Amino acid sequence: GGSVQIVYKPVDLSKVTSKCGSLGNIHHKPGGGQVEVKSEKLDFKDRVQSKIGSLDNITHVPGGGNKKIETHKLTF
Amino acid sequence: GGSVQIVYKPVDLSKVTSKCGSLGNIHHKPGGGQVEVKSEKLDFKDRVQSKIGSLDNITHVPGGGNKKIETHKLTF
Amino acid sequence: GGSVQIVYKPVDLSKVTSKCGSLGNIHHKPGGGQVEVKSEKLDFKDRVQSKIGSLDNITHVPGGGNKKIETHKLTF
Amino acid sequence: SVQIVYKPVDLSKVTSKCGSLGNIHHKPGGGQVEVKSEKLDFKDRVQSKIGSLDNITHVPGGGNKKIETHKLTFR
Amino acid sequence: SVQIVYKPVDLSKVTSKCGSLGNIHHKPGGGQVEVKSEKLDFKDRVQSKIGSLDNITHVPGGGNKKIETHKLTFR
Amino acid sequence: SVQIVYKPVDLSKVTSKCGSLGNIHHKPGGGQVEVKSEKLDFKDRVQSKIGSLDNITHVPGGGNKKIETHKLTFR
Repeated sequence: GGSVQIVYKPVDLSKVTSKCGSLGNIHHKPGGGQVEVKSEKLDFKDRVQSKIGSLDNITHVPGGGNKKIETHKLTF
Repeated sequence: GGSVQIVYKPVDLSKVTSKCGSLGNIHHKPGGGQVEVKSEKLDFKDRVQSKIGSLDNITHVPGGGNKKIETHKLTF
Repeated sequence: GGSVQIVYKPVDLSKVTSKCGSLGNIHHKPGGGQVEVKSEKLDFKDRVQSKIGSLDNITHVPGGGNKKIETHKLTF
Repeated sequence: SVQIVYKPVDLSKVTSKCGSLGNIHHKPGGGQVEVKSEKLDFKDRVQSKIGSLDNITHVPGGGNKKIETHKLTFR
Repeated sequence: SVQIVYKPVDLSKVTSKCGSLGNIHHKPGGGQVEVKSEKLDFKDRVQSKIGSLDNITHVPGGGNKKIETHKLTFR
Repeated sequence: SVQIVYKPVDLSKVTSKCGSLGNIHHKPGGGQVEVKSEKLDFKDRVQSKIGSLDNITHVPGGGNKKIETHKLTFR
């Protein structure tokens, strides 16, 4: 007769990904030969940042966040 | 007769991922040869940051967080 | 008779990805030969940033985040 | 009637003289050696050799090979 | 009637004289050597050799090879 | 009637004299050597050799090869 059949059957197989920062790099034998600083006085004051012959790897990742809002609704 | 059949069967196989920071890197034999600082006096005052021949790996990750809001609703 | 059949069956297999920053690089034996700074006096004041013979890798990633909003609705 | 005389003769020599043979070194003189090294940096393999007087012989070859095949077929 | 005389004779010589043979060194003189090195940097393989007097012989070859094939077929 | 006399004679010589043979060195003199090196940088392979007096002999070749084929076919 008036048979009603409903199949609410969605499928979800997605991917949300974020790759932020320093990923998969290769640093092979870095470094300088000779660094020489000769003086008579070093006078650093009031927010001095000094680097002599150093190797730095810095990474700031304030972002890279994911979000996923998904709703479903079957009204009758 | 007027029979009703409802199959509310959503399937969810998703992935929410975040890879933030420093992942998978390769550092092979870093470092400088010779670093020499010769003076008569070193005078550092009031927020002096000094690096001489050092190797730093720094990482800040204030983000990289995931969020997933999913609602379902069947009304008859 | 008046048989009603409905099949609400979408499929999702998408991908949302973000690769931000420094990925997959190759640095092979970087570094200068000789760096020499000979002076009478070094006087740094009031927000001085000095680099002598250093190797820096810096990475800021304030963004790179994903967002995914998806709704479904079967009204009858 | 058939008659066969298969009599080869062989007196060959296969000689190899490889290297330092028969030399004469009458009072050789090594000098004075000094090696002062400081503040060095090596990032890979190193092979060092220091000395005053030296005799080296290296013979990776000098090998003999001899083949010989005889064959007498009848009918 | 058939008569065959297969009688080869061989007195060959295959000689190899490779290297430093029969030399004379009468009072050779090595000098004084000094090596001062500072603040060096090597990022790969190093092969150093310091000396005063030196005799090197290297013979990667000098090998003999001899082949010989006899064959006597009948009918 | 048939008569065959296969009688080759061989007295050959295949000689090789490669290298430094029969030399005379009467009182050779190496000088004084100094090497001062500072603040160097090498980023790849290095091969150094310092000396005062030197004799090198390198013989990568000098090998003999001898082939010989005999054959006596009948009918």
